[PDB]
Amino acid sequence: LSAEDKAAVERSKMIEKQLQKDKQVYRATHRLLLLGADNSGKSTIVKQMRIYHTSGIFETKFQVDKVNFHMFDVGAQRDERRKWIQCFNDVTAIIFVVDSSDYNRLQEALNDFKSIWNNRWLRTISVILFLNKQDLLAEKVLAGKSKIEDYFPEFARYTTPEDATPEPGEDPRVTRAKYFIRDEFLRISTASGDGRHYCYPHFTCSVDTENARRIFNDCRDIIQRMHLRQYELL
Amino acid sequence: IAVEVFLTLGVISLLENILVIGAIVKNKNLHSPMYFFVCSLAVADMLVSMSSAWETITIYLLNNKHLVIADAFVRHIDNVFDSMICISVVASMCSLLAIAVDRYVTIFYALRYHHIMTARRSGAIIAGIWAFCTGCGIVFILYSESTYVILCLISMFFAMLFLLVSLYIHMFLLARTHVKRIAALPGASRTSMQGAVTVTMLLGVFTVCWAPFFLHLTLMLSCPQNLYCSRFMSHFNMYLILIMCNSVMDPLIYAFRSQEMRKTFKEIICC
Amino acid sequence: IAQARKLVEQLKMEANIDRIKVSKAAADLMAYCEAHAKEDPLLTPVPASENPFRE
Amino acid sequence: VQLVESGGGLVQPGGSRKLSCSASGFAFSSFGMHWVRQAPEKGLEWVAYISSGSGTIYYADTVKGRFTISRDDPKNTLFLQMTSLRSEDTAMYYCVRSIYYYGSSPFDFWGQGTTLTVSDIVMTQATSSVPVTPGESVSISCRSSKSLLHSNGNTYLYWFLQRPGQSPQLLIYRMSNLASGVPDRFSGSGSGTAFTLTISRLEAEDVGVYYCMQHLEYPLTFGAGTKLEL
Amino acid sequence: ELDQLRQEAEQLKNQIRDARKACADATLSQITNNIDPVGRIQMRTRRTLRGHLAKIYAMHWGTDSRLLVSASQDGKLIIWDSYTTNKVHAIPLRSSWVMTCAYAPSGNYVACGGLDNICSIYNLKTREGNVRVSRELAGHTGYLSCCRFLDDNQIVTSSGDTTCALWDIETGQQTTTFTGHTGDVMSLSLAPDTRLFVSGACDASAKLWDVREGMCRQTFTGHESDINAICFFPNGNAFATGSDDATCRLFDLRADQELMTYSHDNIICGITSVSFSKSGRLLLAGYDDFNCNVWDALKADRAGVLAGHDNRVSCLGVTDDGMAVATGSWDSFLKIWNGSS
Repeated sequence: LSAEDKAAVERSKMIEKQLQKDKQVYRATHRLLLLGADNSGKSTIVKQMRIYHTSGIFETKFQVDKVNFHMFDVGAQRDERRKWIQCFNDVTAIIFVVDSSDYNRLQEALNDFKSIWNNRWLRTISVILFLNKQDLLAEKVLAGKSKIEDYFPEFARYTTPEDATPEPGEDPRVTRAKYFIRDEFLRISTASGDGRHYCYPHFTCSVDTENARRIFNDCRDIIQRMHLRQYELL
Repeated sequence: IAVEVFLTLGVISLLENILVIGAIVKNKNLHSPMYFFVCSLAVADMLVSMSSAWETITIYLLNNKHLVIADAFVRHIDNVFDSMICISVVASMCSLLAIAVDRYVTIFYALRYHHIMTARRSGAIIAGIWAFCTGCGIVFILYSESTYVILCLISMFFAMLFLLVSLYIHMFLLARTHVKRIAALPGASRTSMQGAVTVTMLLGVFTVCWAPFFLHLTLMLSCPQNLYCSRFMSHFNMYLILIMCNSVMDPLIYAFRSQEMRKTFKEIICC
Repeated sequence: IAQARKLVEQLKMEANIDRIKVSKAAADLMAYCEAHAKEDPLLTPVPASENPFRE
Repeated sequence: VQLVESGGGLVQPGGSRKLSCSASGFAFSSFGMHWVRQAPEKGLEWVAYISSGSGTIYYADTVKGRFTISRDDPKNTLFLQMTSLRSEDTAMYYCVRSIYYYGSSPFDFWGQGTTLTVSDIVMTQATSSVPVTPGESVSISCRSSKSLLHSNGNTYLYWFLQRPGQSPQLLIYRMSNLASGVPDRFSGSGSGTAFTLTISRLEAEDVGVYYCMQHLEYPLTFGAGTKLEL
Repeated sequence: ELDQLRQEAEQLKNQIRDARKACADATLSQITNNIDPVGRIQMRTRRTLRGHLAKIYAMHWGTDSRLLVSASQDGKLIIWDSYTTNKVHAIPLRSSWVMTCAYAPSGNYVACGGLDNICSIYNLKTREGNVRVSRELAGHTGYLSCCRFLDDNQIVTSSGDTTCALWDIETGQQTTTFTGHTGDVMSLSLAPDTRLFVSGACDASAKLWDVREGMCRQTFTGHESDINAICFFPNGNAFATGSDDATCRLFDLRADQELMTYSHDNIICGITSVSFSKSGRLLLAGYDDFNCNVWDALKADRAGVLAGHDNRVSCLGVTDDGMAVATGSWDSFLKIWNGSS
């Protein structure tokens, strides 16, 4: 009631006006979290997207068709992902990147993906896989020297699924391995997954320019399925 | 038909709607435009309930011990208590259309939703539709008994039913495509039946509850001298009870369907 | 490796410290409370006139 | 933190002028702005006030009609539009910033002010002049009409010292709180209707005229002034 | 040899544990059973602080017991006037994923830090009017989890790296660094004499540090999972822990044992924020089941449930005066609670 009621009103409600101006920006940008191993493209992919749109988080922002995305690459952190993954719930999706060239460094990649998928704080967060370094796999398994069945004996009696999509001018004797490493992750995902979040595999190799479009479509699908489960139709 | 049904299921509607507003204004996670539209539907549902009740209510009241009232204002009472039906039916149908359109915008404009619908625009649209309903009722009273104020209502219901069914069929089709995509996922340890049942229990309930009244109106406009038409006319009271049954049924399928809405219901009931 | 010896000295500082009997420490820790239980607003609410949040 | 004025000069009566304040060195858009004038030998007198965001604007009851205030945040400049100058508007107009939040110091910075020549609470300062020498202590009195002590706990009495050839400079805001760059010699006190300012040890930079302001309402009146001499 | 070295280590650990259990005749329960249990304390929200866009992870009262500062995922610090729910300052951060905040005892500075391994010092009493960053502390390697000013020129930080450091804002160096943990150090609390502090480090083990000397003076191991919160008793000779195993425990810097285990079969999710009352008689603990269960320090029970939030509570602090208590949760609302009589 005093003349110092400017603090009571004409300062706090200006601050509130600024805050509600910022709220529109906040609830209009989709946050994405990027995870992966050291011997993958998780550094190459983020910088390639950045090109054409002891520190900690390496912020990265881009937009596709007037929709803003904030991708957070996490940098210099310890080996454990335990207690700082809690902060990343309520993001739109988690972008997990796997190297496909290596096979020695693949079993623990599946183990890490299983750990992420079954995390208690990410049961509603859909994951987007980028089975990167696939050009190396193509040029490598052609000159056959390391056998996949050595590390994965189940690869022996494996058959390429009928719903395959081989690229034009591609040896069919790489596609069985491609979809094998893909559906290993897929079967890890489907088990203990009650439809609240799904897995969206993709095949990028090194420099696929259409990664932003893939993330855009996948985020649209995630939001649509979340609503269609809320709008009980799915 | 008798009146104890009007009292019983009417009070059921009162209880359900007081419950839904109480739970919607008590929880903070439920301040989205969709829930504001749901609350507007519940308010219009109160108005439908009272409008439908206090016609036979007044009829019996003037025909029982509670007859102590001047007959001079009986005309004004009739005016108010047949204008508010015209207000509230349009209000409820516009609200149902509002939830349908909001769901459609969320589904097919998923990544652009928050640049399109906000709380401010939700409130603005609610105020606009209520003002439009008030204007429609004023036209209904001031320009009553004409062949136009009764033609521009049937042609309105028959459009807001077609648009409703179109919106929900489109949603169901998209849901089927998504489910079929999910099914092809390797190691799938998934029913279009669930979506079909939801679409049915929405659209069929709406049409079965509303269409008899407006088809009664169509037969009144068209064939006031035919035996079958007159027999159809003779059922006004149990058409009104079906309208009130729709009024009761709406919160069971719209508000009660959500999960956190039911959690807020459980929290409220333990108080 | 040889770094594990460094833990030994830290453990022996951990050991050679003086320790007070738990009953005496408990008595002191509880005695700190009732010596301030008459000035603790949460423990004993004050009259609303003194309360500066609703008055 | 620097405010410099312009737009002053001789005025033929019946004309109009456009005084301006040009801020620099602080977040002008977060500061409220006042105007205070001063007759060539009288005390100060409040002129107008405009808040941050231009939401609130007051004026002095004397000239509430002719004058009009206005600010413009992007250029960090403050304007005062005034028309049909009366005979008594010959004064030394000052520009004062003031930010209001919990713990802030309103009226903390005073501009150099501009000049011009044209051809209900009150405070009374009991003393007009006090002889003094450096070294001892001085208590300057100032009484009011209403009780400045508000319910919330504040008091809204201010204490500005203006040196013989300088602008006013805040010493103690809200009757007890000392400013930033002021030595801790100064101290304020009083009853709640009659107040006093205390100085422990005088120096060569404490002479001038002392003024007491109330800020309880909007017309921030002034006392006549106490002038100290050596 | 390595095996023999591990041997002596093991026997030193045995000499720790047997010496610890030697002086353990009684428990707080035995000495407090005769003491009058406190009644069912009943707080109530007396005002709500809307304004944060997203989740809240930290809050900290000022020394005036009236101002407030809180941190949020949107990347803003807001300074409230808790008496009138006014907003004093709104400080936008460089990094959105802040995880802690602190308010300087003099009231001139605030600090905040998060997943970025930087501690930022902000100046509130700037002569120019606004709020500006005054220092950046970039010596850490893991994510930053708590900050506590010692004075206007000394701050202490605890990072996801198994390390706690002592800084000086004037220079920005790392005057003293504290090592010995093996997991992510989560919480931190200064003793009410500015000479020691404690830290729980995601390995069920807490430690007592010496801000002057530098070495870990004392170490406690009584939990079984990540330790999420820690706070000194007002005495300065005790501290309470809150861990993911849904159990709180009270230690003592001169007893080397846990005293009370704050367990309840109904409670199943882990603690996330712990704070005491001025008298040290009311131990308040935030939780993850959306309530702020209030426990009695001495009698080891539940004398109050401060359940008024919609999402998980994350921060919990009391005033230095002791007249109120604030709770922040993942619902973006910050509620000051107080009693009534």
